[PDB]
Formats: sequence, structure tokens, C-alpha cells
Amino acid sequence: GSHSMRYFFTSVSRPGRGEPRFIAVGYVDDTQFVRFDSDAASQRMEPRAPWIEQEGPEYWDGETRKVKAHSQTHRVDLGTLRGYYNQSEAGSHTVQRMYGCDVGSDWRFLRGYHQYAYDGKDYIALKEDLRSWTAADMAAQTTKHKWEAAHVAEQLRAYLEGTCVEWLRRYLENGKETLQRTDAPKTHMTHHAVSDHEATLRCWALSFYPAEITLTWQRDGEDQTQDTELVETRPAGDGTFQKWAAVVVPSGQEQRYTCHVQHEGLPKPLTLRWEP
Amino acid sequence: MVWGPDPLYV
Amino acid sequence: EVEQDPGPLSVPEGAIVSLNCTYSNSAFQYFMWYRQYSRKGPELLMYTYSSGNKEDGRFTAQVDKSSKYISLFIRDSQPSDSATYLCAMRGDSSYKLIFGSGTRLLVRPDIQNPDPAVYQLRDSKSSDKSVCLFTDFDSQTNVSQSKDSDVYITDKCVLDMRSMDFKSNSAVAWSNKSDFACANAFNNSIIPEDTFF
Amino acid sequence: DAGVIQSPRHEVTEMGQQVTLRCKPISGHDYLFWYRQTMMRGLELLIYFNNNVPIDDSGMPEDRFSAKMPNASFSTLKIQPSEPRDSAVYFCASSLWEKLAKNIQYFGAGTRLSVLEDLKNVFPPEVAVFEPSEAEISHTQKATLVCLATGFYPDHVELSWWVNGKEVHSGVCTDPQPLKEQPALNDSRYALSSRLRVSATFWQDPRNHFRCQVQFYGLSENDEWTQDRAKPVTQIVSAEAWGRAD
Amino acid sequence: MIQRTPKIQVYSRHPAENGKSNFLNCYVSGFHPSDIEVDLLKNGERIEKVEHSDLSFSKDWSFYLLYYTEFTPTEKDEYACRVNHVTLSQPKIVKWDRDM
Repeated sequence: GSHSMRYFFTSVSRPGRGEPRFIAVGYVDDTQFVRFDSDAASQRMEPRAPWIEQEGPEYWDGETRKVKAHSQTHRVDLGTLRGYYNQSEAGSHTVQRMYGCDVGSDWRFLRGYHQYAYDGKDYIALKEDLRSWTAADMAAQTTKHKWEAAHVAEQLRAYLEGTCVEWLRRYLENGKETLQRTDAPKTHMTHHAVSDHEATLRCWALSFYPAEITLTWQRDGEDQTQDTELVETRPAGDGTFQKWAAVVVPSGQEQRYTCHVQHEGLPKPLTLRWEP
Repeated sequence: MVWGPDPLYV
Repeated sequence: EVEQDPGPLSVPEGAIVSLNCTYSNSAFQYFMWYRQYSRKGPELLMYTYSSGNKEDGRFTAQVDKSSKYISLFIRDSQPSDSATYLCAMRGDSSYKLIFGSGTRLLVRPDIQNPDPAVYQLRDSKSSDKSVCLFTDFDSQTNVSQSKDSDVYITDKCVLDMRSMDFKSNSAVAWSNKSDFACANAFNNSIIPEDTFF
Repeated sequence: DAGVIQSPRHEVTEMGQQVTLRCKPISGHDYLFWYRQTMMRGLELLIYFNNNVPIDDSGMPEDRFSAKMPNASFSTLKIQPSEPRDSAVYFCASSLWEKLAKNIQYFGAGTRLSVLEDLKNVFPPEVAVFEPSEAEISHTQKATLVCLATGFYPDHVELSWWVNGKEVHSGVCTDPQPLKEQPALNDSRYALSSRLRVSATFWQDPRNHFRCQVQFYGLSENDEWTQDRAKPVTQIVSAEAWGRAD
Repeated sequence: MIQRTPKIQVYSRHPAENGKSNFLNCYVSGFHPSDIEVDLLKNGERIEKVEHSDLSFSKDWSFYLLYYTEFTPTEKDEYACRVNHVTLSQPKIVKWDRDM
């Protein structure tokens, strides 16, 4: 199917410390493969997936130089934005930046993006054409003017359509057994008396990859979602994910409810009923 | 690969 | 690494000049040409990203990323284009530029009215010493001299009398020995020329 | 409208001493580059800085060389101890992101550094002006003066012509390189020539005074000197002539 | 300054069996700003040498993190996750439930 490479950068100002905290992470699909943390002793971009450890010293010197340069830019952006909003130098503030590219099933370029937030809300963003910007407010409008005068869209377009996409393809091939490979969910149902007149059916999907998954409850074949809970998808810590969906039911009507599971690792969708 | 050599200030 | 032929290239005024460079690293994405006058800093002329051709007046720059070959063409070359030309390049992970070793270019001025002559000159001060000025010769009438026997001759240099519309070649010789005189001061290929008594 | 300012413009020093090169970037610029050019013929980047932090120093020699930027308007490149192979022109440049995206950077005038095996080799030039011949003035109605600067070492001289107390550029031609007075020697002394051409009538006016001036860069006051011979210090040497219709 | 309080899930890496070595996870998500304190508890006492993932964030810009430690669950041992954040006047303790 389609695949992504995304990098996430967070910078937090710290009044009374010398530098802001900067943290950078990169993913391919739902798999993390690198990190940088300004507070760690290494001061290098560091591998987090076995298949990037094979890249040589030129790769790691470059990635580290670039990611250190992003932290220096956010260090200045923190002071500029404090100024624009006339904020006290006493408070902690956040910048976040996310960019990357998607690629289709043919591995050709689908889309590219670049978003920037201040204190958890949209500040500036590249539109889908990769030639223009959306700005949230008058401070962002000033940056927009700056970035238009400096031709930042052109630089980024070239990276997103060239470099981003190419190295994504390259990471897909190296680590094929990790990234391309699919773990179907291991499933089961539990049952709980919640009262004297009611009972919970909980449908589990365990140990799957990737994380996209759809869990639904039908009653007598009729998709329905009243007194349903589906928990947020969660990492197991091994590179796999977990999720459940629950329904509260009249005591006795157990057999009438069915749990449907869709995951690209399943040949055909799975159906489950409470067994006894 | 990250974008480089570097981004521009806001 | 970057390969550039050092020259020197010597061409007549009005000529089209071609300078070029090769590289091996496919990560280079930006390509620039600089010009540098003798004992001065480099001045950017043209720059290219990725591939293609770019004209600016008399200059065209070209990049073929597949042959890893780049070029600068100068139409209608002038005396003031005489300089060393350097190419430079970088990728996207650093602002570090990698330079070629440069190509030296001489563009020889056109002289309408040659009038070659060797003149002797008297020392100004309370001292009787001698220097032979070879002047007014043609641009393509050049000096292969590096003469020992401790007569020194300087290579040629071009004066622009800006007041009036006048360009001129010149070169100079001297010797400690007063068993030395002007009209034999050149072994190299002169054309027949002025002297007087 | 000040560009990048580099100091000193010339440095002549004995091997073993500390050399300091300085650069003041254009104010407002946050990137600063140090390059080196030797007549092994091209430029090479030593290091660059951004916001005073060093970014890429792969071109830095592994030993003896250290660069700092202690504030946004000042960077230093130091060599302790200096060796002859360090002689070079060292250029400093500065820029901003948006100029660097079109590969524009602004270059200082450079520091020209000569580190010498031995200061006993250093000599200032002797300078003579020679006067036009009557032959030239009759045949062409133009008049050429020549200046000869001879016997200097090392190769740090700037020659200028002055008439009636103002520097002139019209009619002046001065060798781009200087001669070596014995080419087969390594540390040959050097020589240089320049010509000034003027109208015949301009030479024939006795109220015109012509001066050929050579600035030599050599030893400073903190260099030691023992020889029974003048200390070959940084200095100006000149020579003069007057017009005549006679 | 928008401030979003964390969602918390406490769960084990593999199905829990008494006396079998496993991993206890506390996943915190949906929060802003990023400063957050998370402890894993055994019978009210902090476990030491807990690890966490590298800070990242979702489409709405809210942050998420996984904290974890090796453990071997028992019948009578109670586990829990304790989280503090600027949006809480005091810590949320969330008890681990085998079938949560």
C-alpha cells in the first residue's frame, strides 16, 4: 500500500537553563528509525531501527549536522515568537515542526507536507501545491512574507519531491523484512458481568502491524454503535500494536453480537462471537 | 534524510 | 573532488571562451563559477541548481549532472575578463563549498596601430643607470624570455591611457653591467622595430 | 555599507610564533566562513560558523589551527606554532540564509600570510624612477616613466604612482607577478616594474612632480633583530622625478 | 496557552500470567505541553529504572510517550501508573487491570 516518511521536531524553551530542549524523531510508516535529543551526551543523530545501522559515517555526520542546525533555527524562533506575541521571558513555550512525504503503492510521490505550530496550535503550513502557505494569524503572516521573499517553498518542494521520496524508497528496501512485512492481529473475546441486567463483551486485537485497523460491533448483522467503547490504538513496545472494542449488552443476548476486524494483514475480514 | 542544509527562521 | 584544467588559456579579444570542470560525487547539487583577479578575492558570476543552462549577458553556465560535467561560456571576451576562473560546488547537507584548482585566462587586447620600439631610459636621480623599454608592439608578438646572464626582462603588461583612447603593450629590461645595450636586449621573436640616434 | 573587514591585511612572521587572523562579518550576518588559498592554486573551506557555533570543520587541519567566534561580530583563526607550509591568503566571508540559498556570500579582502624559515632573508626594496627618452617623445608625443622595485623579500609590496600629491590610475601598468632575481634559488629576492604614460607636454612642464611609491610589509617592532644592517621593517620607499622641456 | 490533559492506558506487553516475566506499560497521550511526570507503581511504591520512548506528537499536535519496565505479575501484587502534568492539581493514579 502507500507508505510515509515523517520527521517530528519539538523545541521547548526553558527560562533559567542555557538552552531549550530539542527532540527530533523520524519514522517510516509507524516505525521509528532515528532520534536526536539535545540533552543526551552523544550530541549525534542516533539509530532506533536495526536497518539504518548499516549506513556509513558520511550519512551519520550529515544527519547530525542537519538536525543540529534545525535546533539552532528553533532556538531563534522561540525568541522571535515570544517577541511577536509580547510574552514574558519567564514562561516556557513550544515550537513543533512536522514534515515528510507520502508515496503510493507504486512508490511514486503522492504528497508532501510541512507544518509549524507554536504552543500547540497551527502557525504556518505549506499548502498541497508545495508553492504557497497558509498562515493562522498576523504574526504568521509576517513569517509568510519572509518565507515568500526568501523562496523557502522552492527549496522544500525540491526536498519533498526529490530527496524525501528517494530515501524513503531506500529505507523501504533495506529493512524489507521489518517495514514491508505484516503481522495479522491475534484476537479473542472476554466477558464481564457489569451488573445483574447487563454484561460487557470486549473484543481484542493484539500484536499487529501496521497500526491501521478497524474494529466494529454488529447486532444481528446491523452495524451499531450505542454503548460502544473503542480504546485508542496503542503500542505494545515490540513494534506491534494493540486495540480493543467493547459493548455493553443485555444479559442473555450475548450470541446476537458480533465483532468485525479489518487489517491489511488479514486475507479476509474476521468475525467473532462470544463462544459459550 | 532530513531537509538541509537548514530551515529558515520564522 | 573537482577536476579543472589549469590553462593558461590565451585568446584574442572578441573570442568565445569555454571553461569547464568535472566531478565524481553525485550528491553535488549546486554549481557556481567565480572569477578572481590577480591578488584579489573571488567574485561570484553564475550559479546553477541541479541541471540545465542559464544565460546572463555574455555568460552562459551549463550543468550536465549525468556526465558530471559543467561549463561556462564567455561570448565576446574582453581584456577585463582576464582572470582566474574557479568552479565550486556543494550538496544539501552543508554550506561547505568544494573548489576546482582554477583556470587562468588571458584575453589579449586588439591594437589597431602597432608601432614597436625599444627605447633606452635614463635614471632620474644622481646616478647613471639604464633600463630598456620595449613598447607599442602587437598583442600576438609575445615574449618568451626568462633571461639569465643577469639581465632581467619583465613579461608584458597593458596600459590604458584613459584620458585618450589608447591601449599599449610594454615590457622592461635592465642590467648591472654597462657591457650591455638595448638593441641586443631581446633574443626572443621580435618583429622589426624602432630605435634612434 | 561596510563589507567584511579582515585584519591584518599582511602578516610576515618567523616560524614558531603564534599567528592571529581576524574577521569582522557584515553586521546582521549570522554565517561566517574561513577559507584558505595557496598557489597550489584553489580555495578550500577551513570552517564555517552559524550563530557563533562551528558547523563544519572537516577542512580544518588536525593540529595547530583553531577558530573561534566569541561574539556575532568577531572571529579569529589562530595558528600556534606557525610553519612555512601555512603561508597562504586566508579569506573570511559572511552571509545569510536567503543569500546562501542562491549561493551568495560576501568576501573580505583577505590576509596574505608569509611564515618564514628565517628573518635574515627579509629585505626591503630599493626603488628608482627612470625618465622618458627624447626618442619616444618625438616619435609618439607620449612619455613613459618606469619604476623599478628591486631586491625585496618576501613578496608583499604595493606600488602606487602619485603626481602633484594625488594618486593616479590613468596610464599606469604594473606587473601582475614580480620577477625572481635568481630563479634557481628557493628564497630568491624579488623585483617588480611599473610604467606611467602621460602626454609629452605633461612631462615637459616643470611644475609636474612624479613619485613612484612602494609599500613593503616586513618585520614589526615585536620581532627581534640583531644583524649589523637595518631592521627590514614595514615601510614605504619611494623615488621621484620632475618634468623638463630641456 | 492551550493545555490538554493526558489520556492514560496501563497494560502489559503480552497476556498476563502469574509468575511469568512480562512488560508493564504506561502509555500517555493527547497532552500539551510536553513536561510530564510518569511513575510505574508496585503496591504504592515507585519502580526504578523505568524507560520511556522518544517524545513525539500526533496530527492535533498533542504529545504521546510510552513508559515501561520488566515485571512479573502475581495474584496479590497491584500495579499502577501515576502521572502528573500542569493540568492536574494532583497525580492521576490508574490501576492496572489485566482485562482493562
